[PDB]
Amino acid sequence: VTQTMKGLDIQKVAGTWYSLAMAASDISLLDAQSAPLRVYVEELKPTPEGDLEILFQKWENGECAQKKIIAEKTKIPAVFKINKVLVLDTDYKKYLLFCMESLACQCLVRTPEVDDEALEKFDKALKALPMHIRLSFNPTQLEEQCHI
Ligand SMILES: CCCCCCCCCCCCCC(=O)O
Repeated sequence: VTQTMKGLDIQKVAGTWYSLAMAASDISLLDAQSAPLRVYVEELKPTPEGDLEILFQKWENGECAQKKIIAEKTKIPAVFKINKVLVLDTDYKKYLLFCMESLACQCLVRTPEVDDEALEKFDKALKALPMHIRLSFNPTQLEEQCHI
């Protein structure tokens, strides 16, 4: 992944996000509801120290579970450690593209709407990468727990 966000201001990614689209290098990372990188971002909470707390949902044991993880800052503002989280691109107010790296990337949006522009930038960021599965969700699914 050789696309990072230059001048990323991590405080400005705070708040609500929707996992509009997901993509992975291997089908088994996203194919099942219980697939390991099938994670639905809920909210980003950057810390004063510039770490990133992530609230998300994950289908485990036949149900939609509320989850919390801290991604720690690095010397690079656009790269965090959990496994690396890279921020590819964001305009803060509509969309944010990220990857975790075996590789999974998402298109996050601020609202439960299909943002064609953001999905274009997403597919273009992926053009390069060796993705073998891509999912996207409709507005109804975006307002349900675990996008059911
Ligand atoms: C721009 C920041 C968005 C990054 C969101 C990272 C998503 C968190 C990945 C969670 C790892 C899965 C853990 C698990 O449930 O086993």
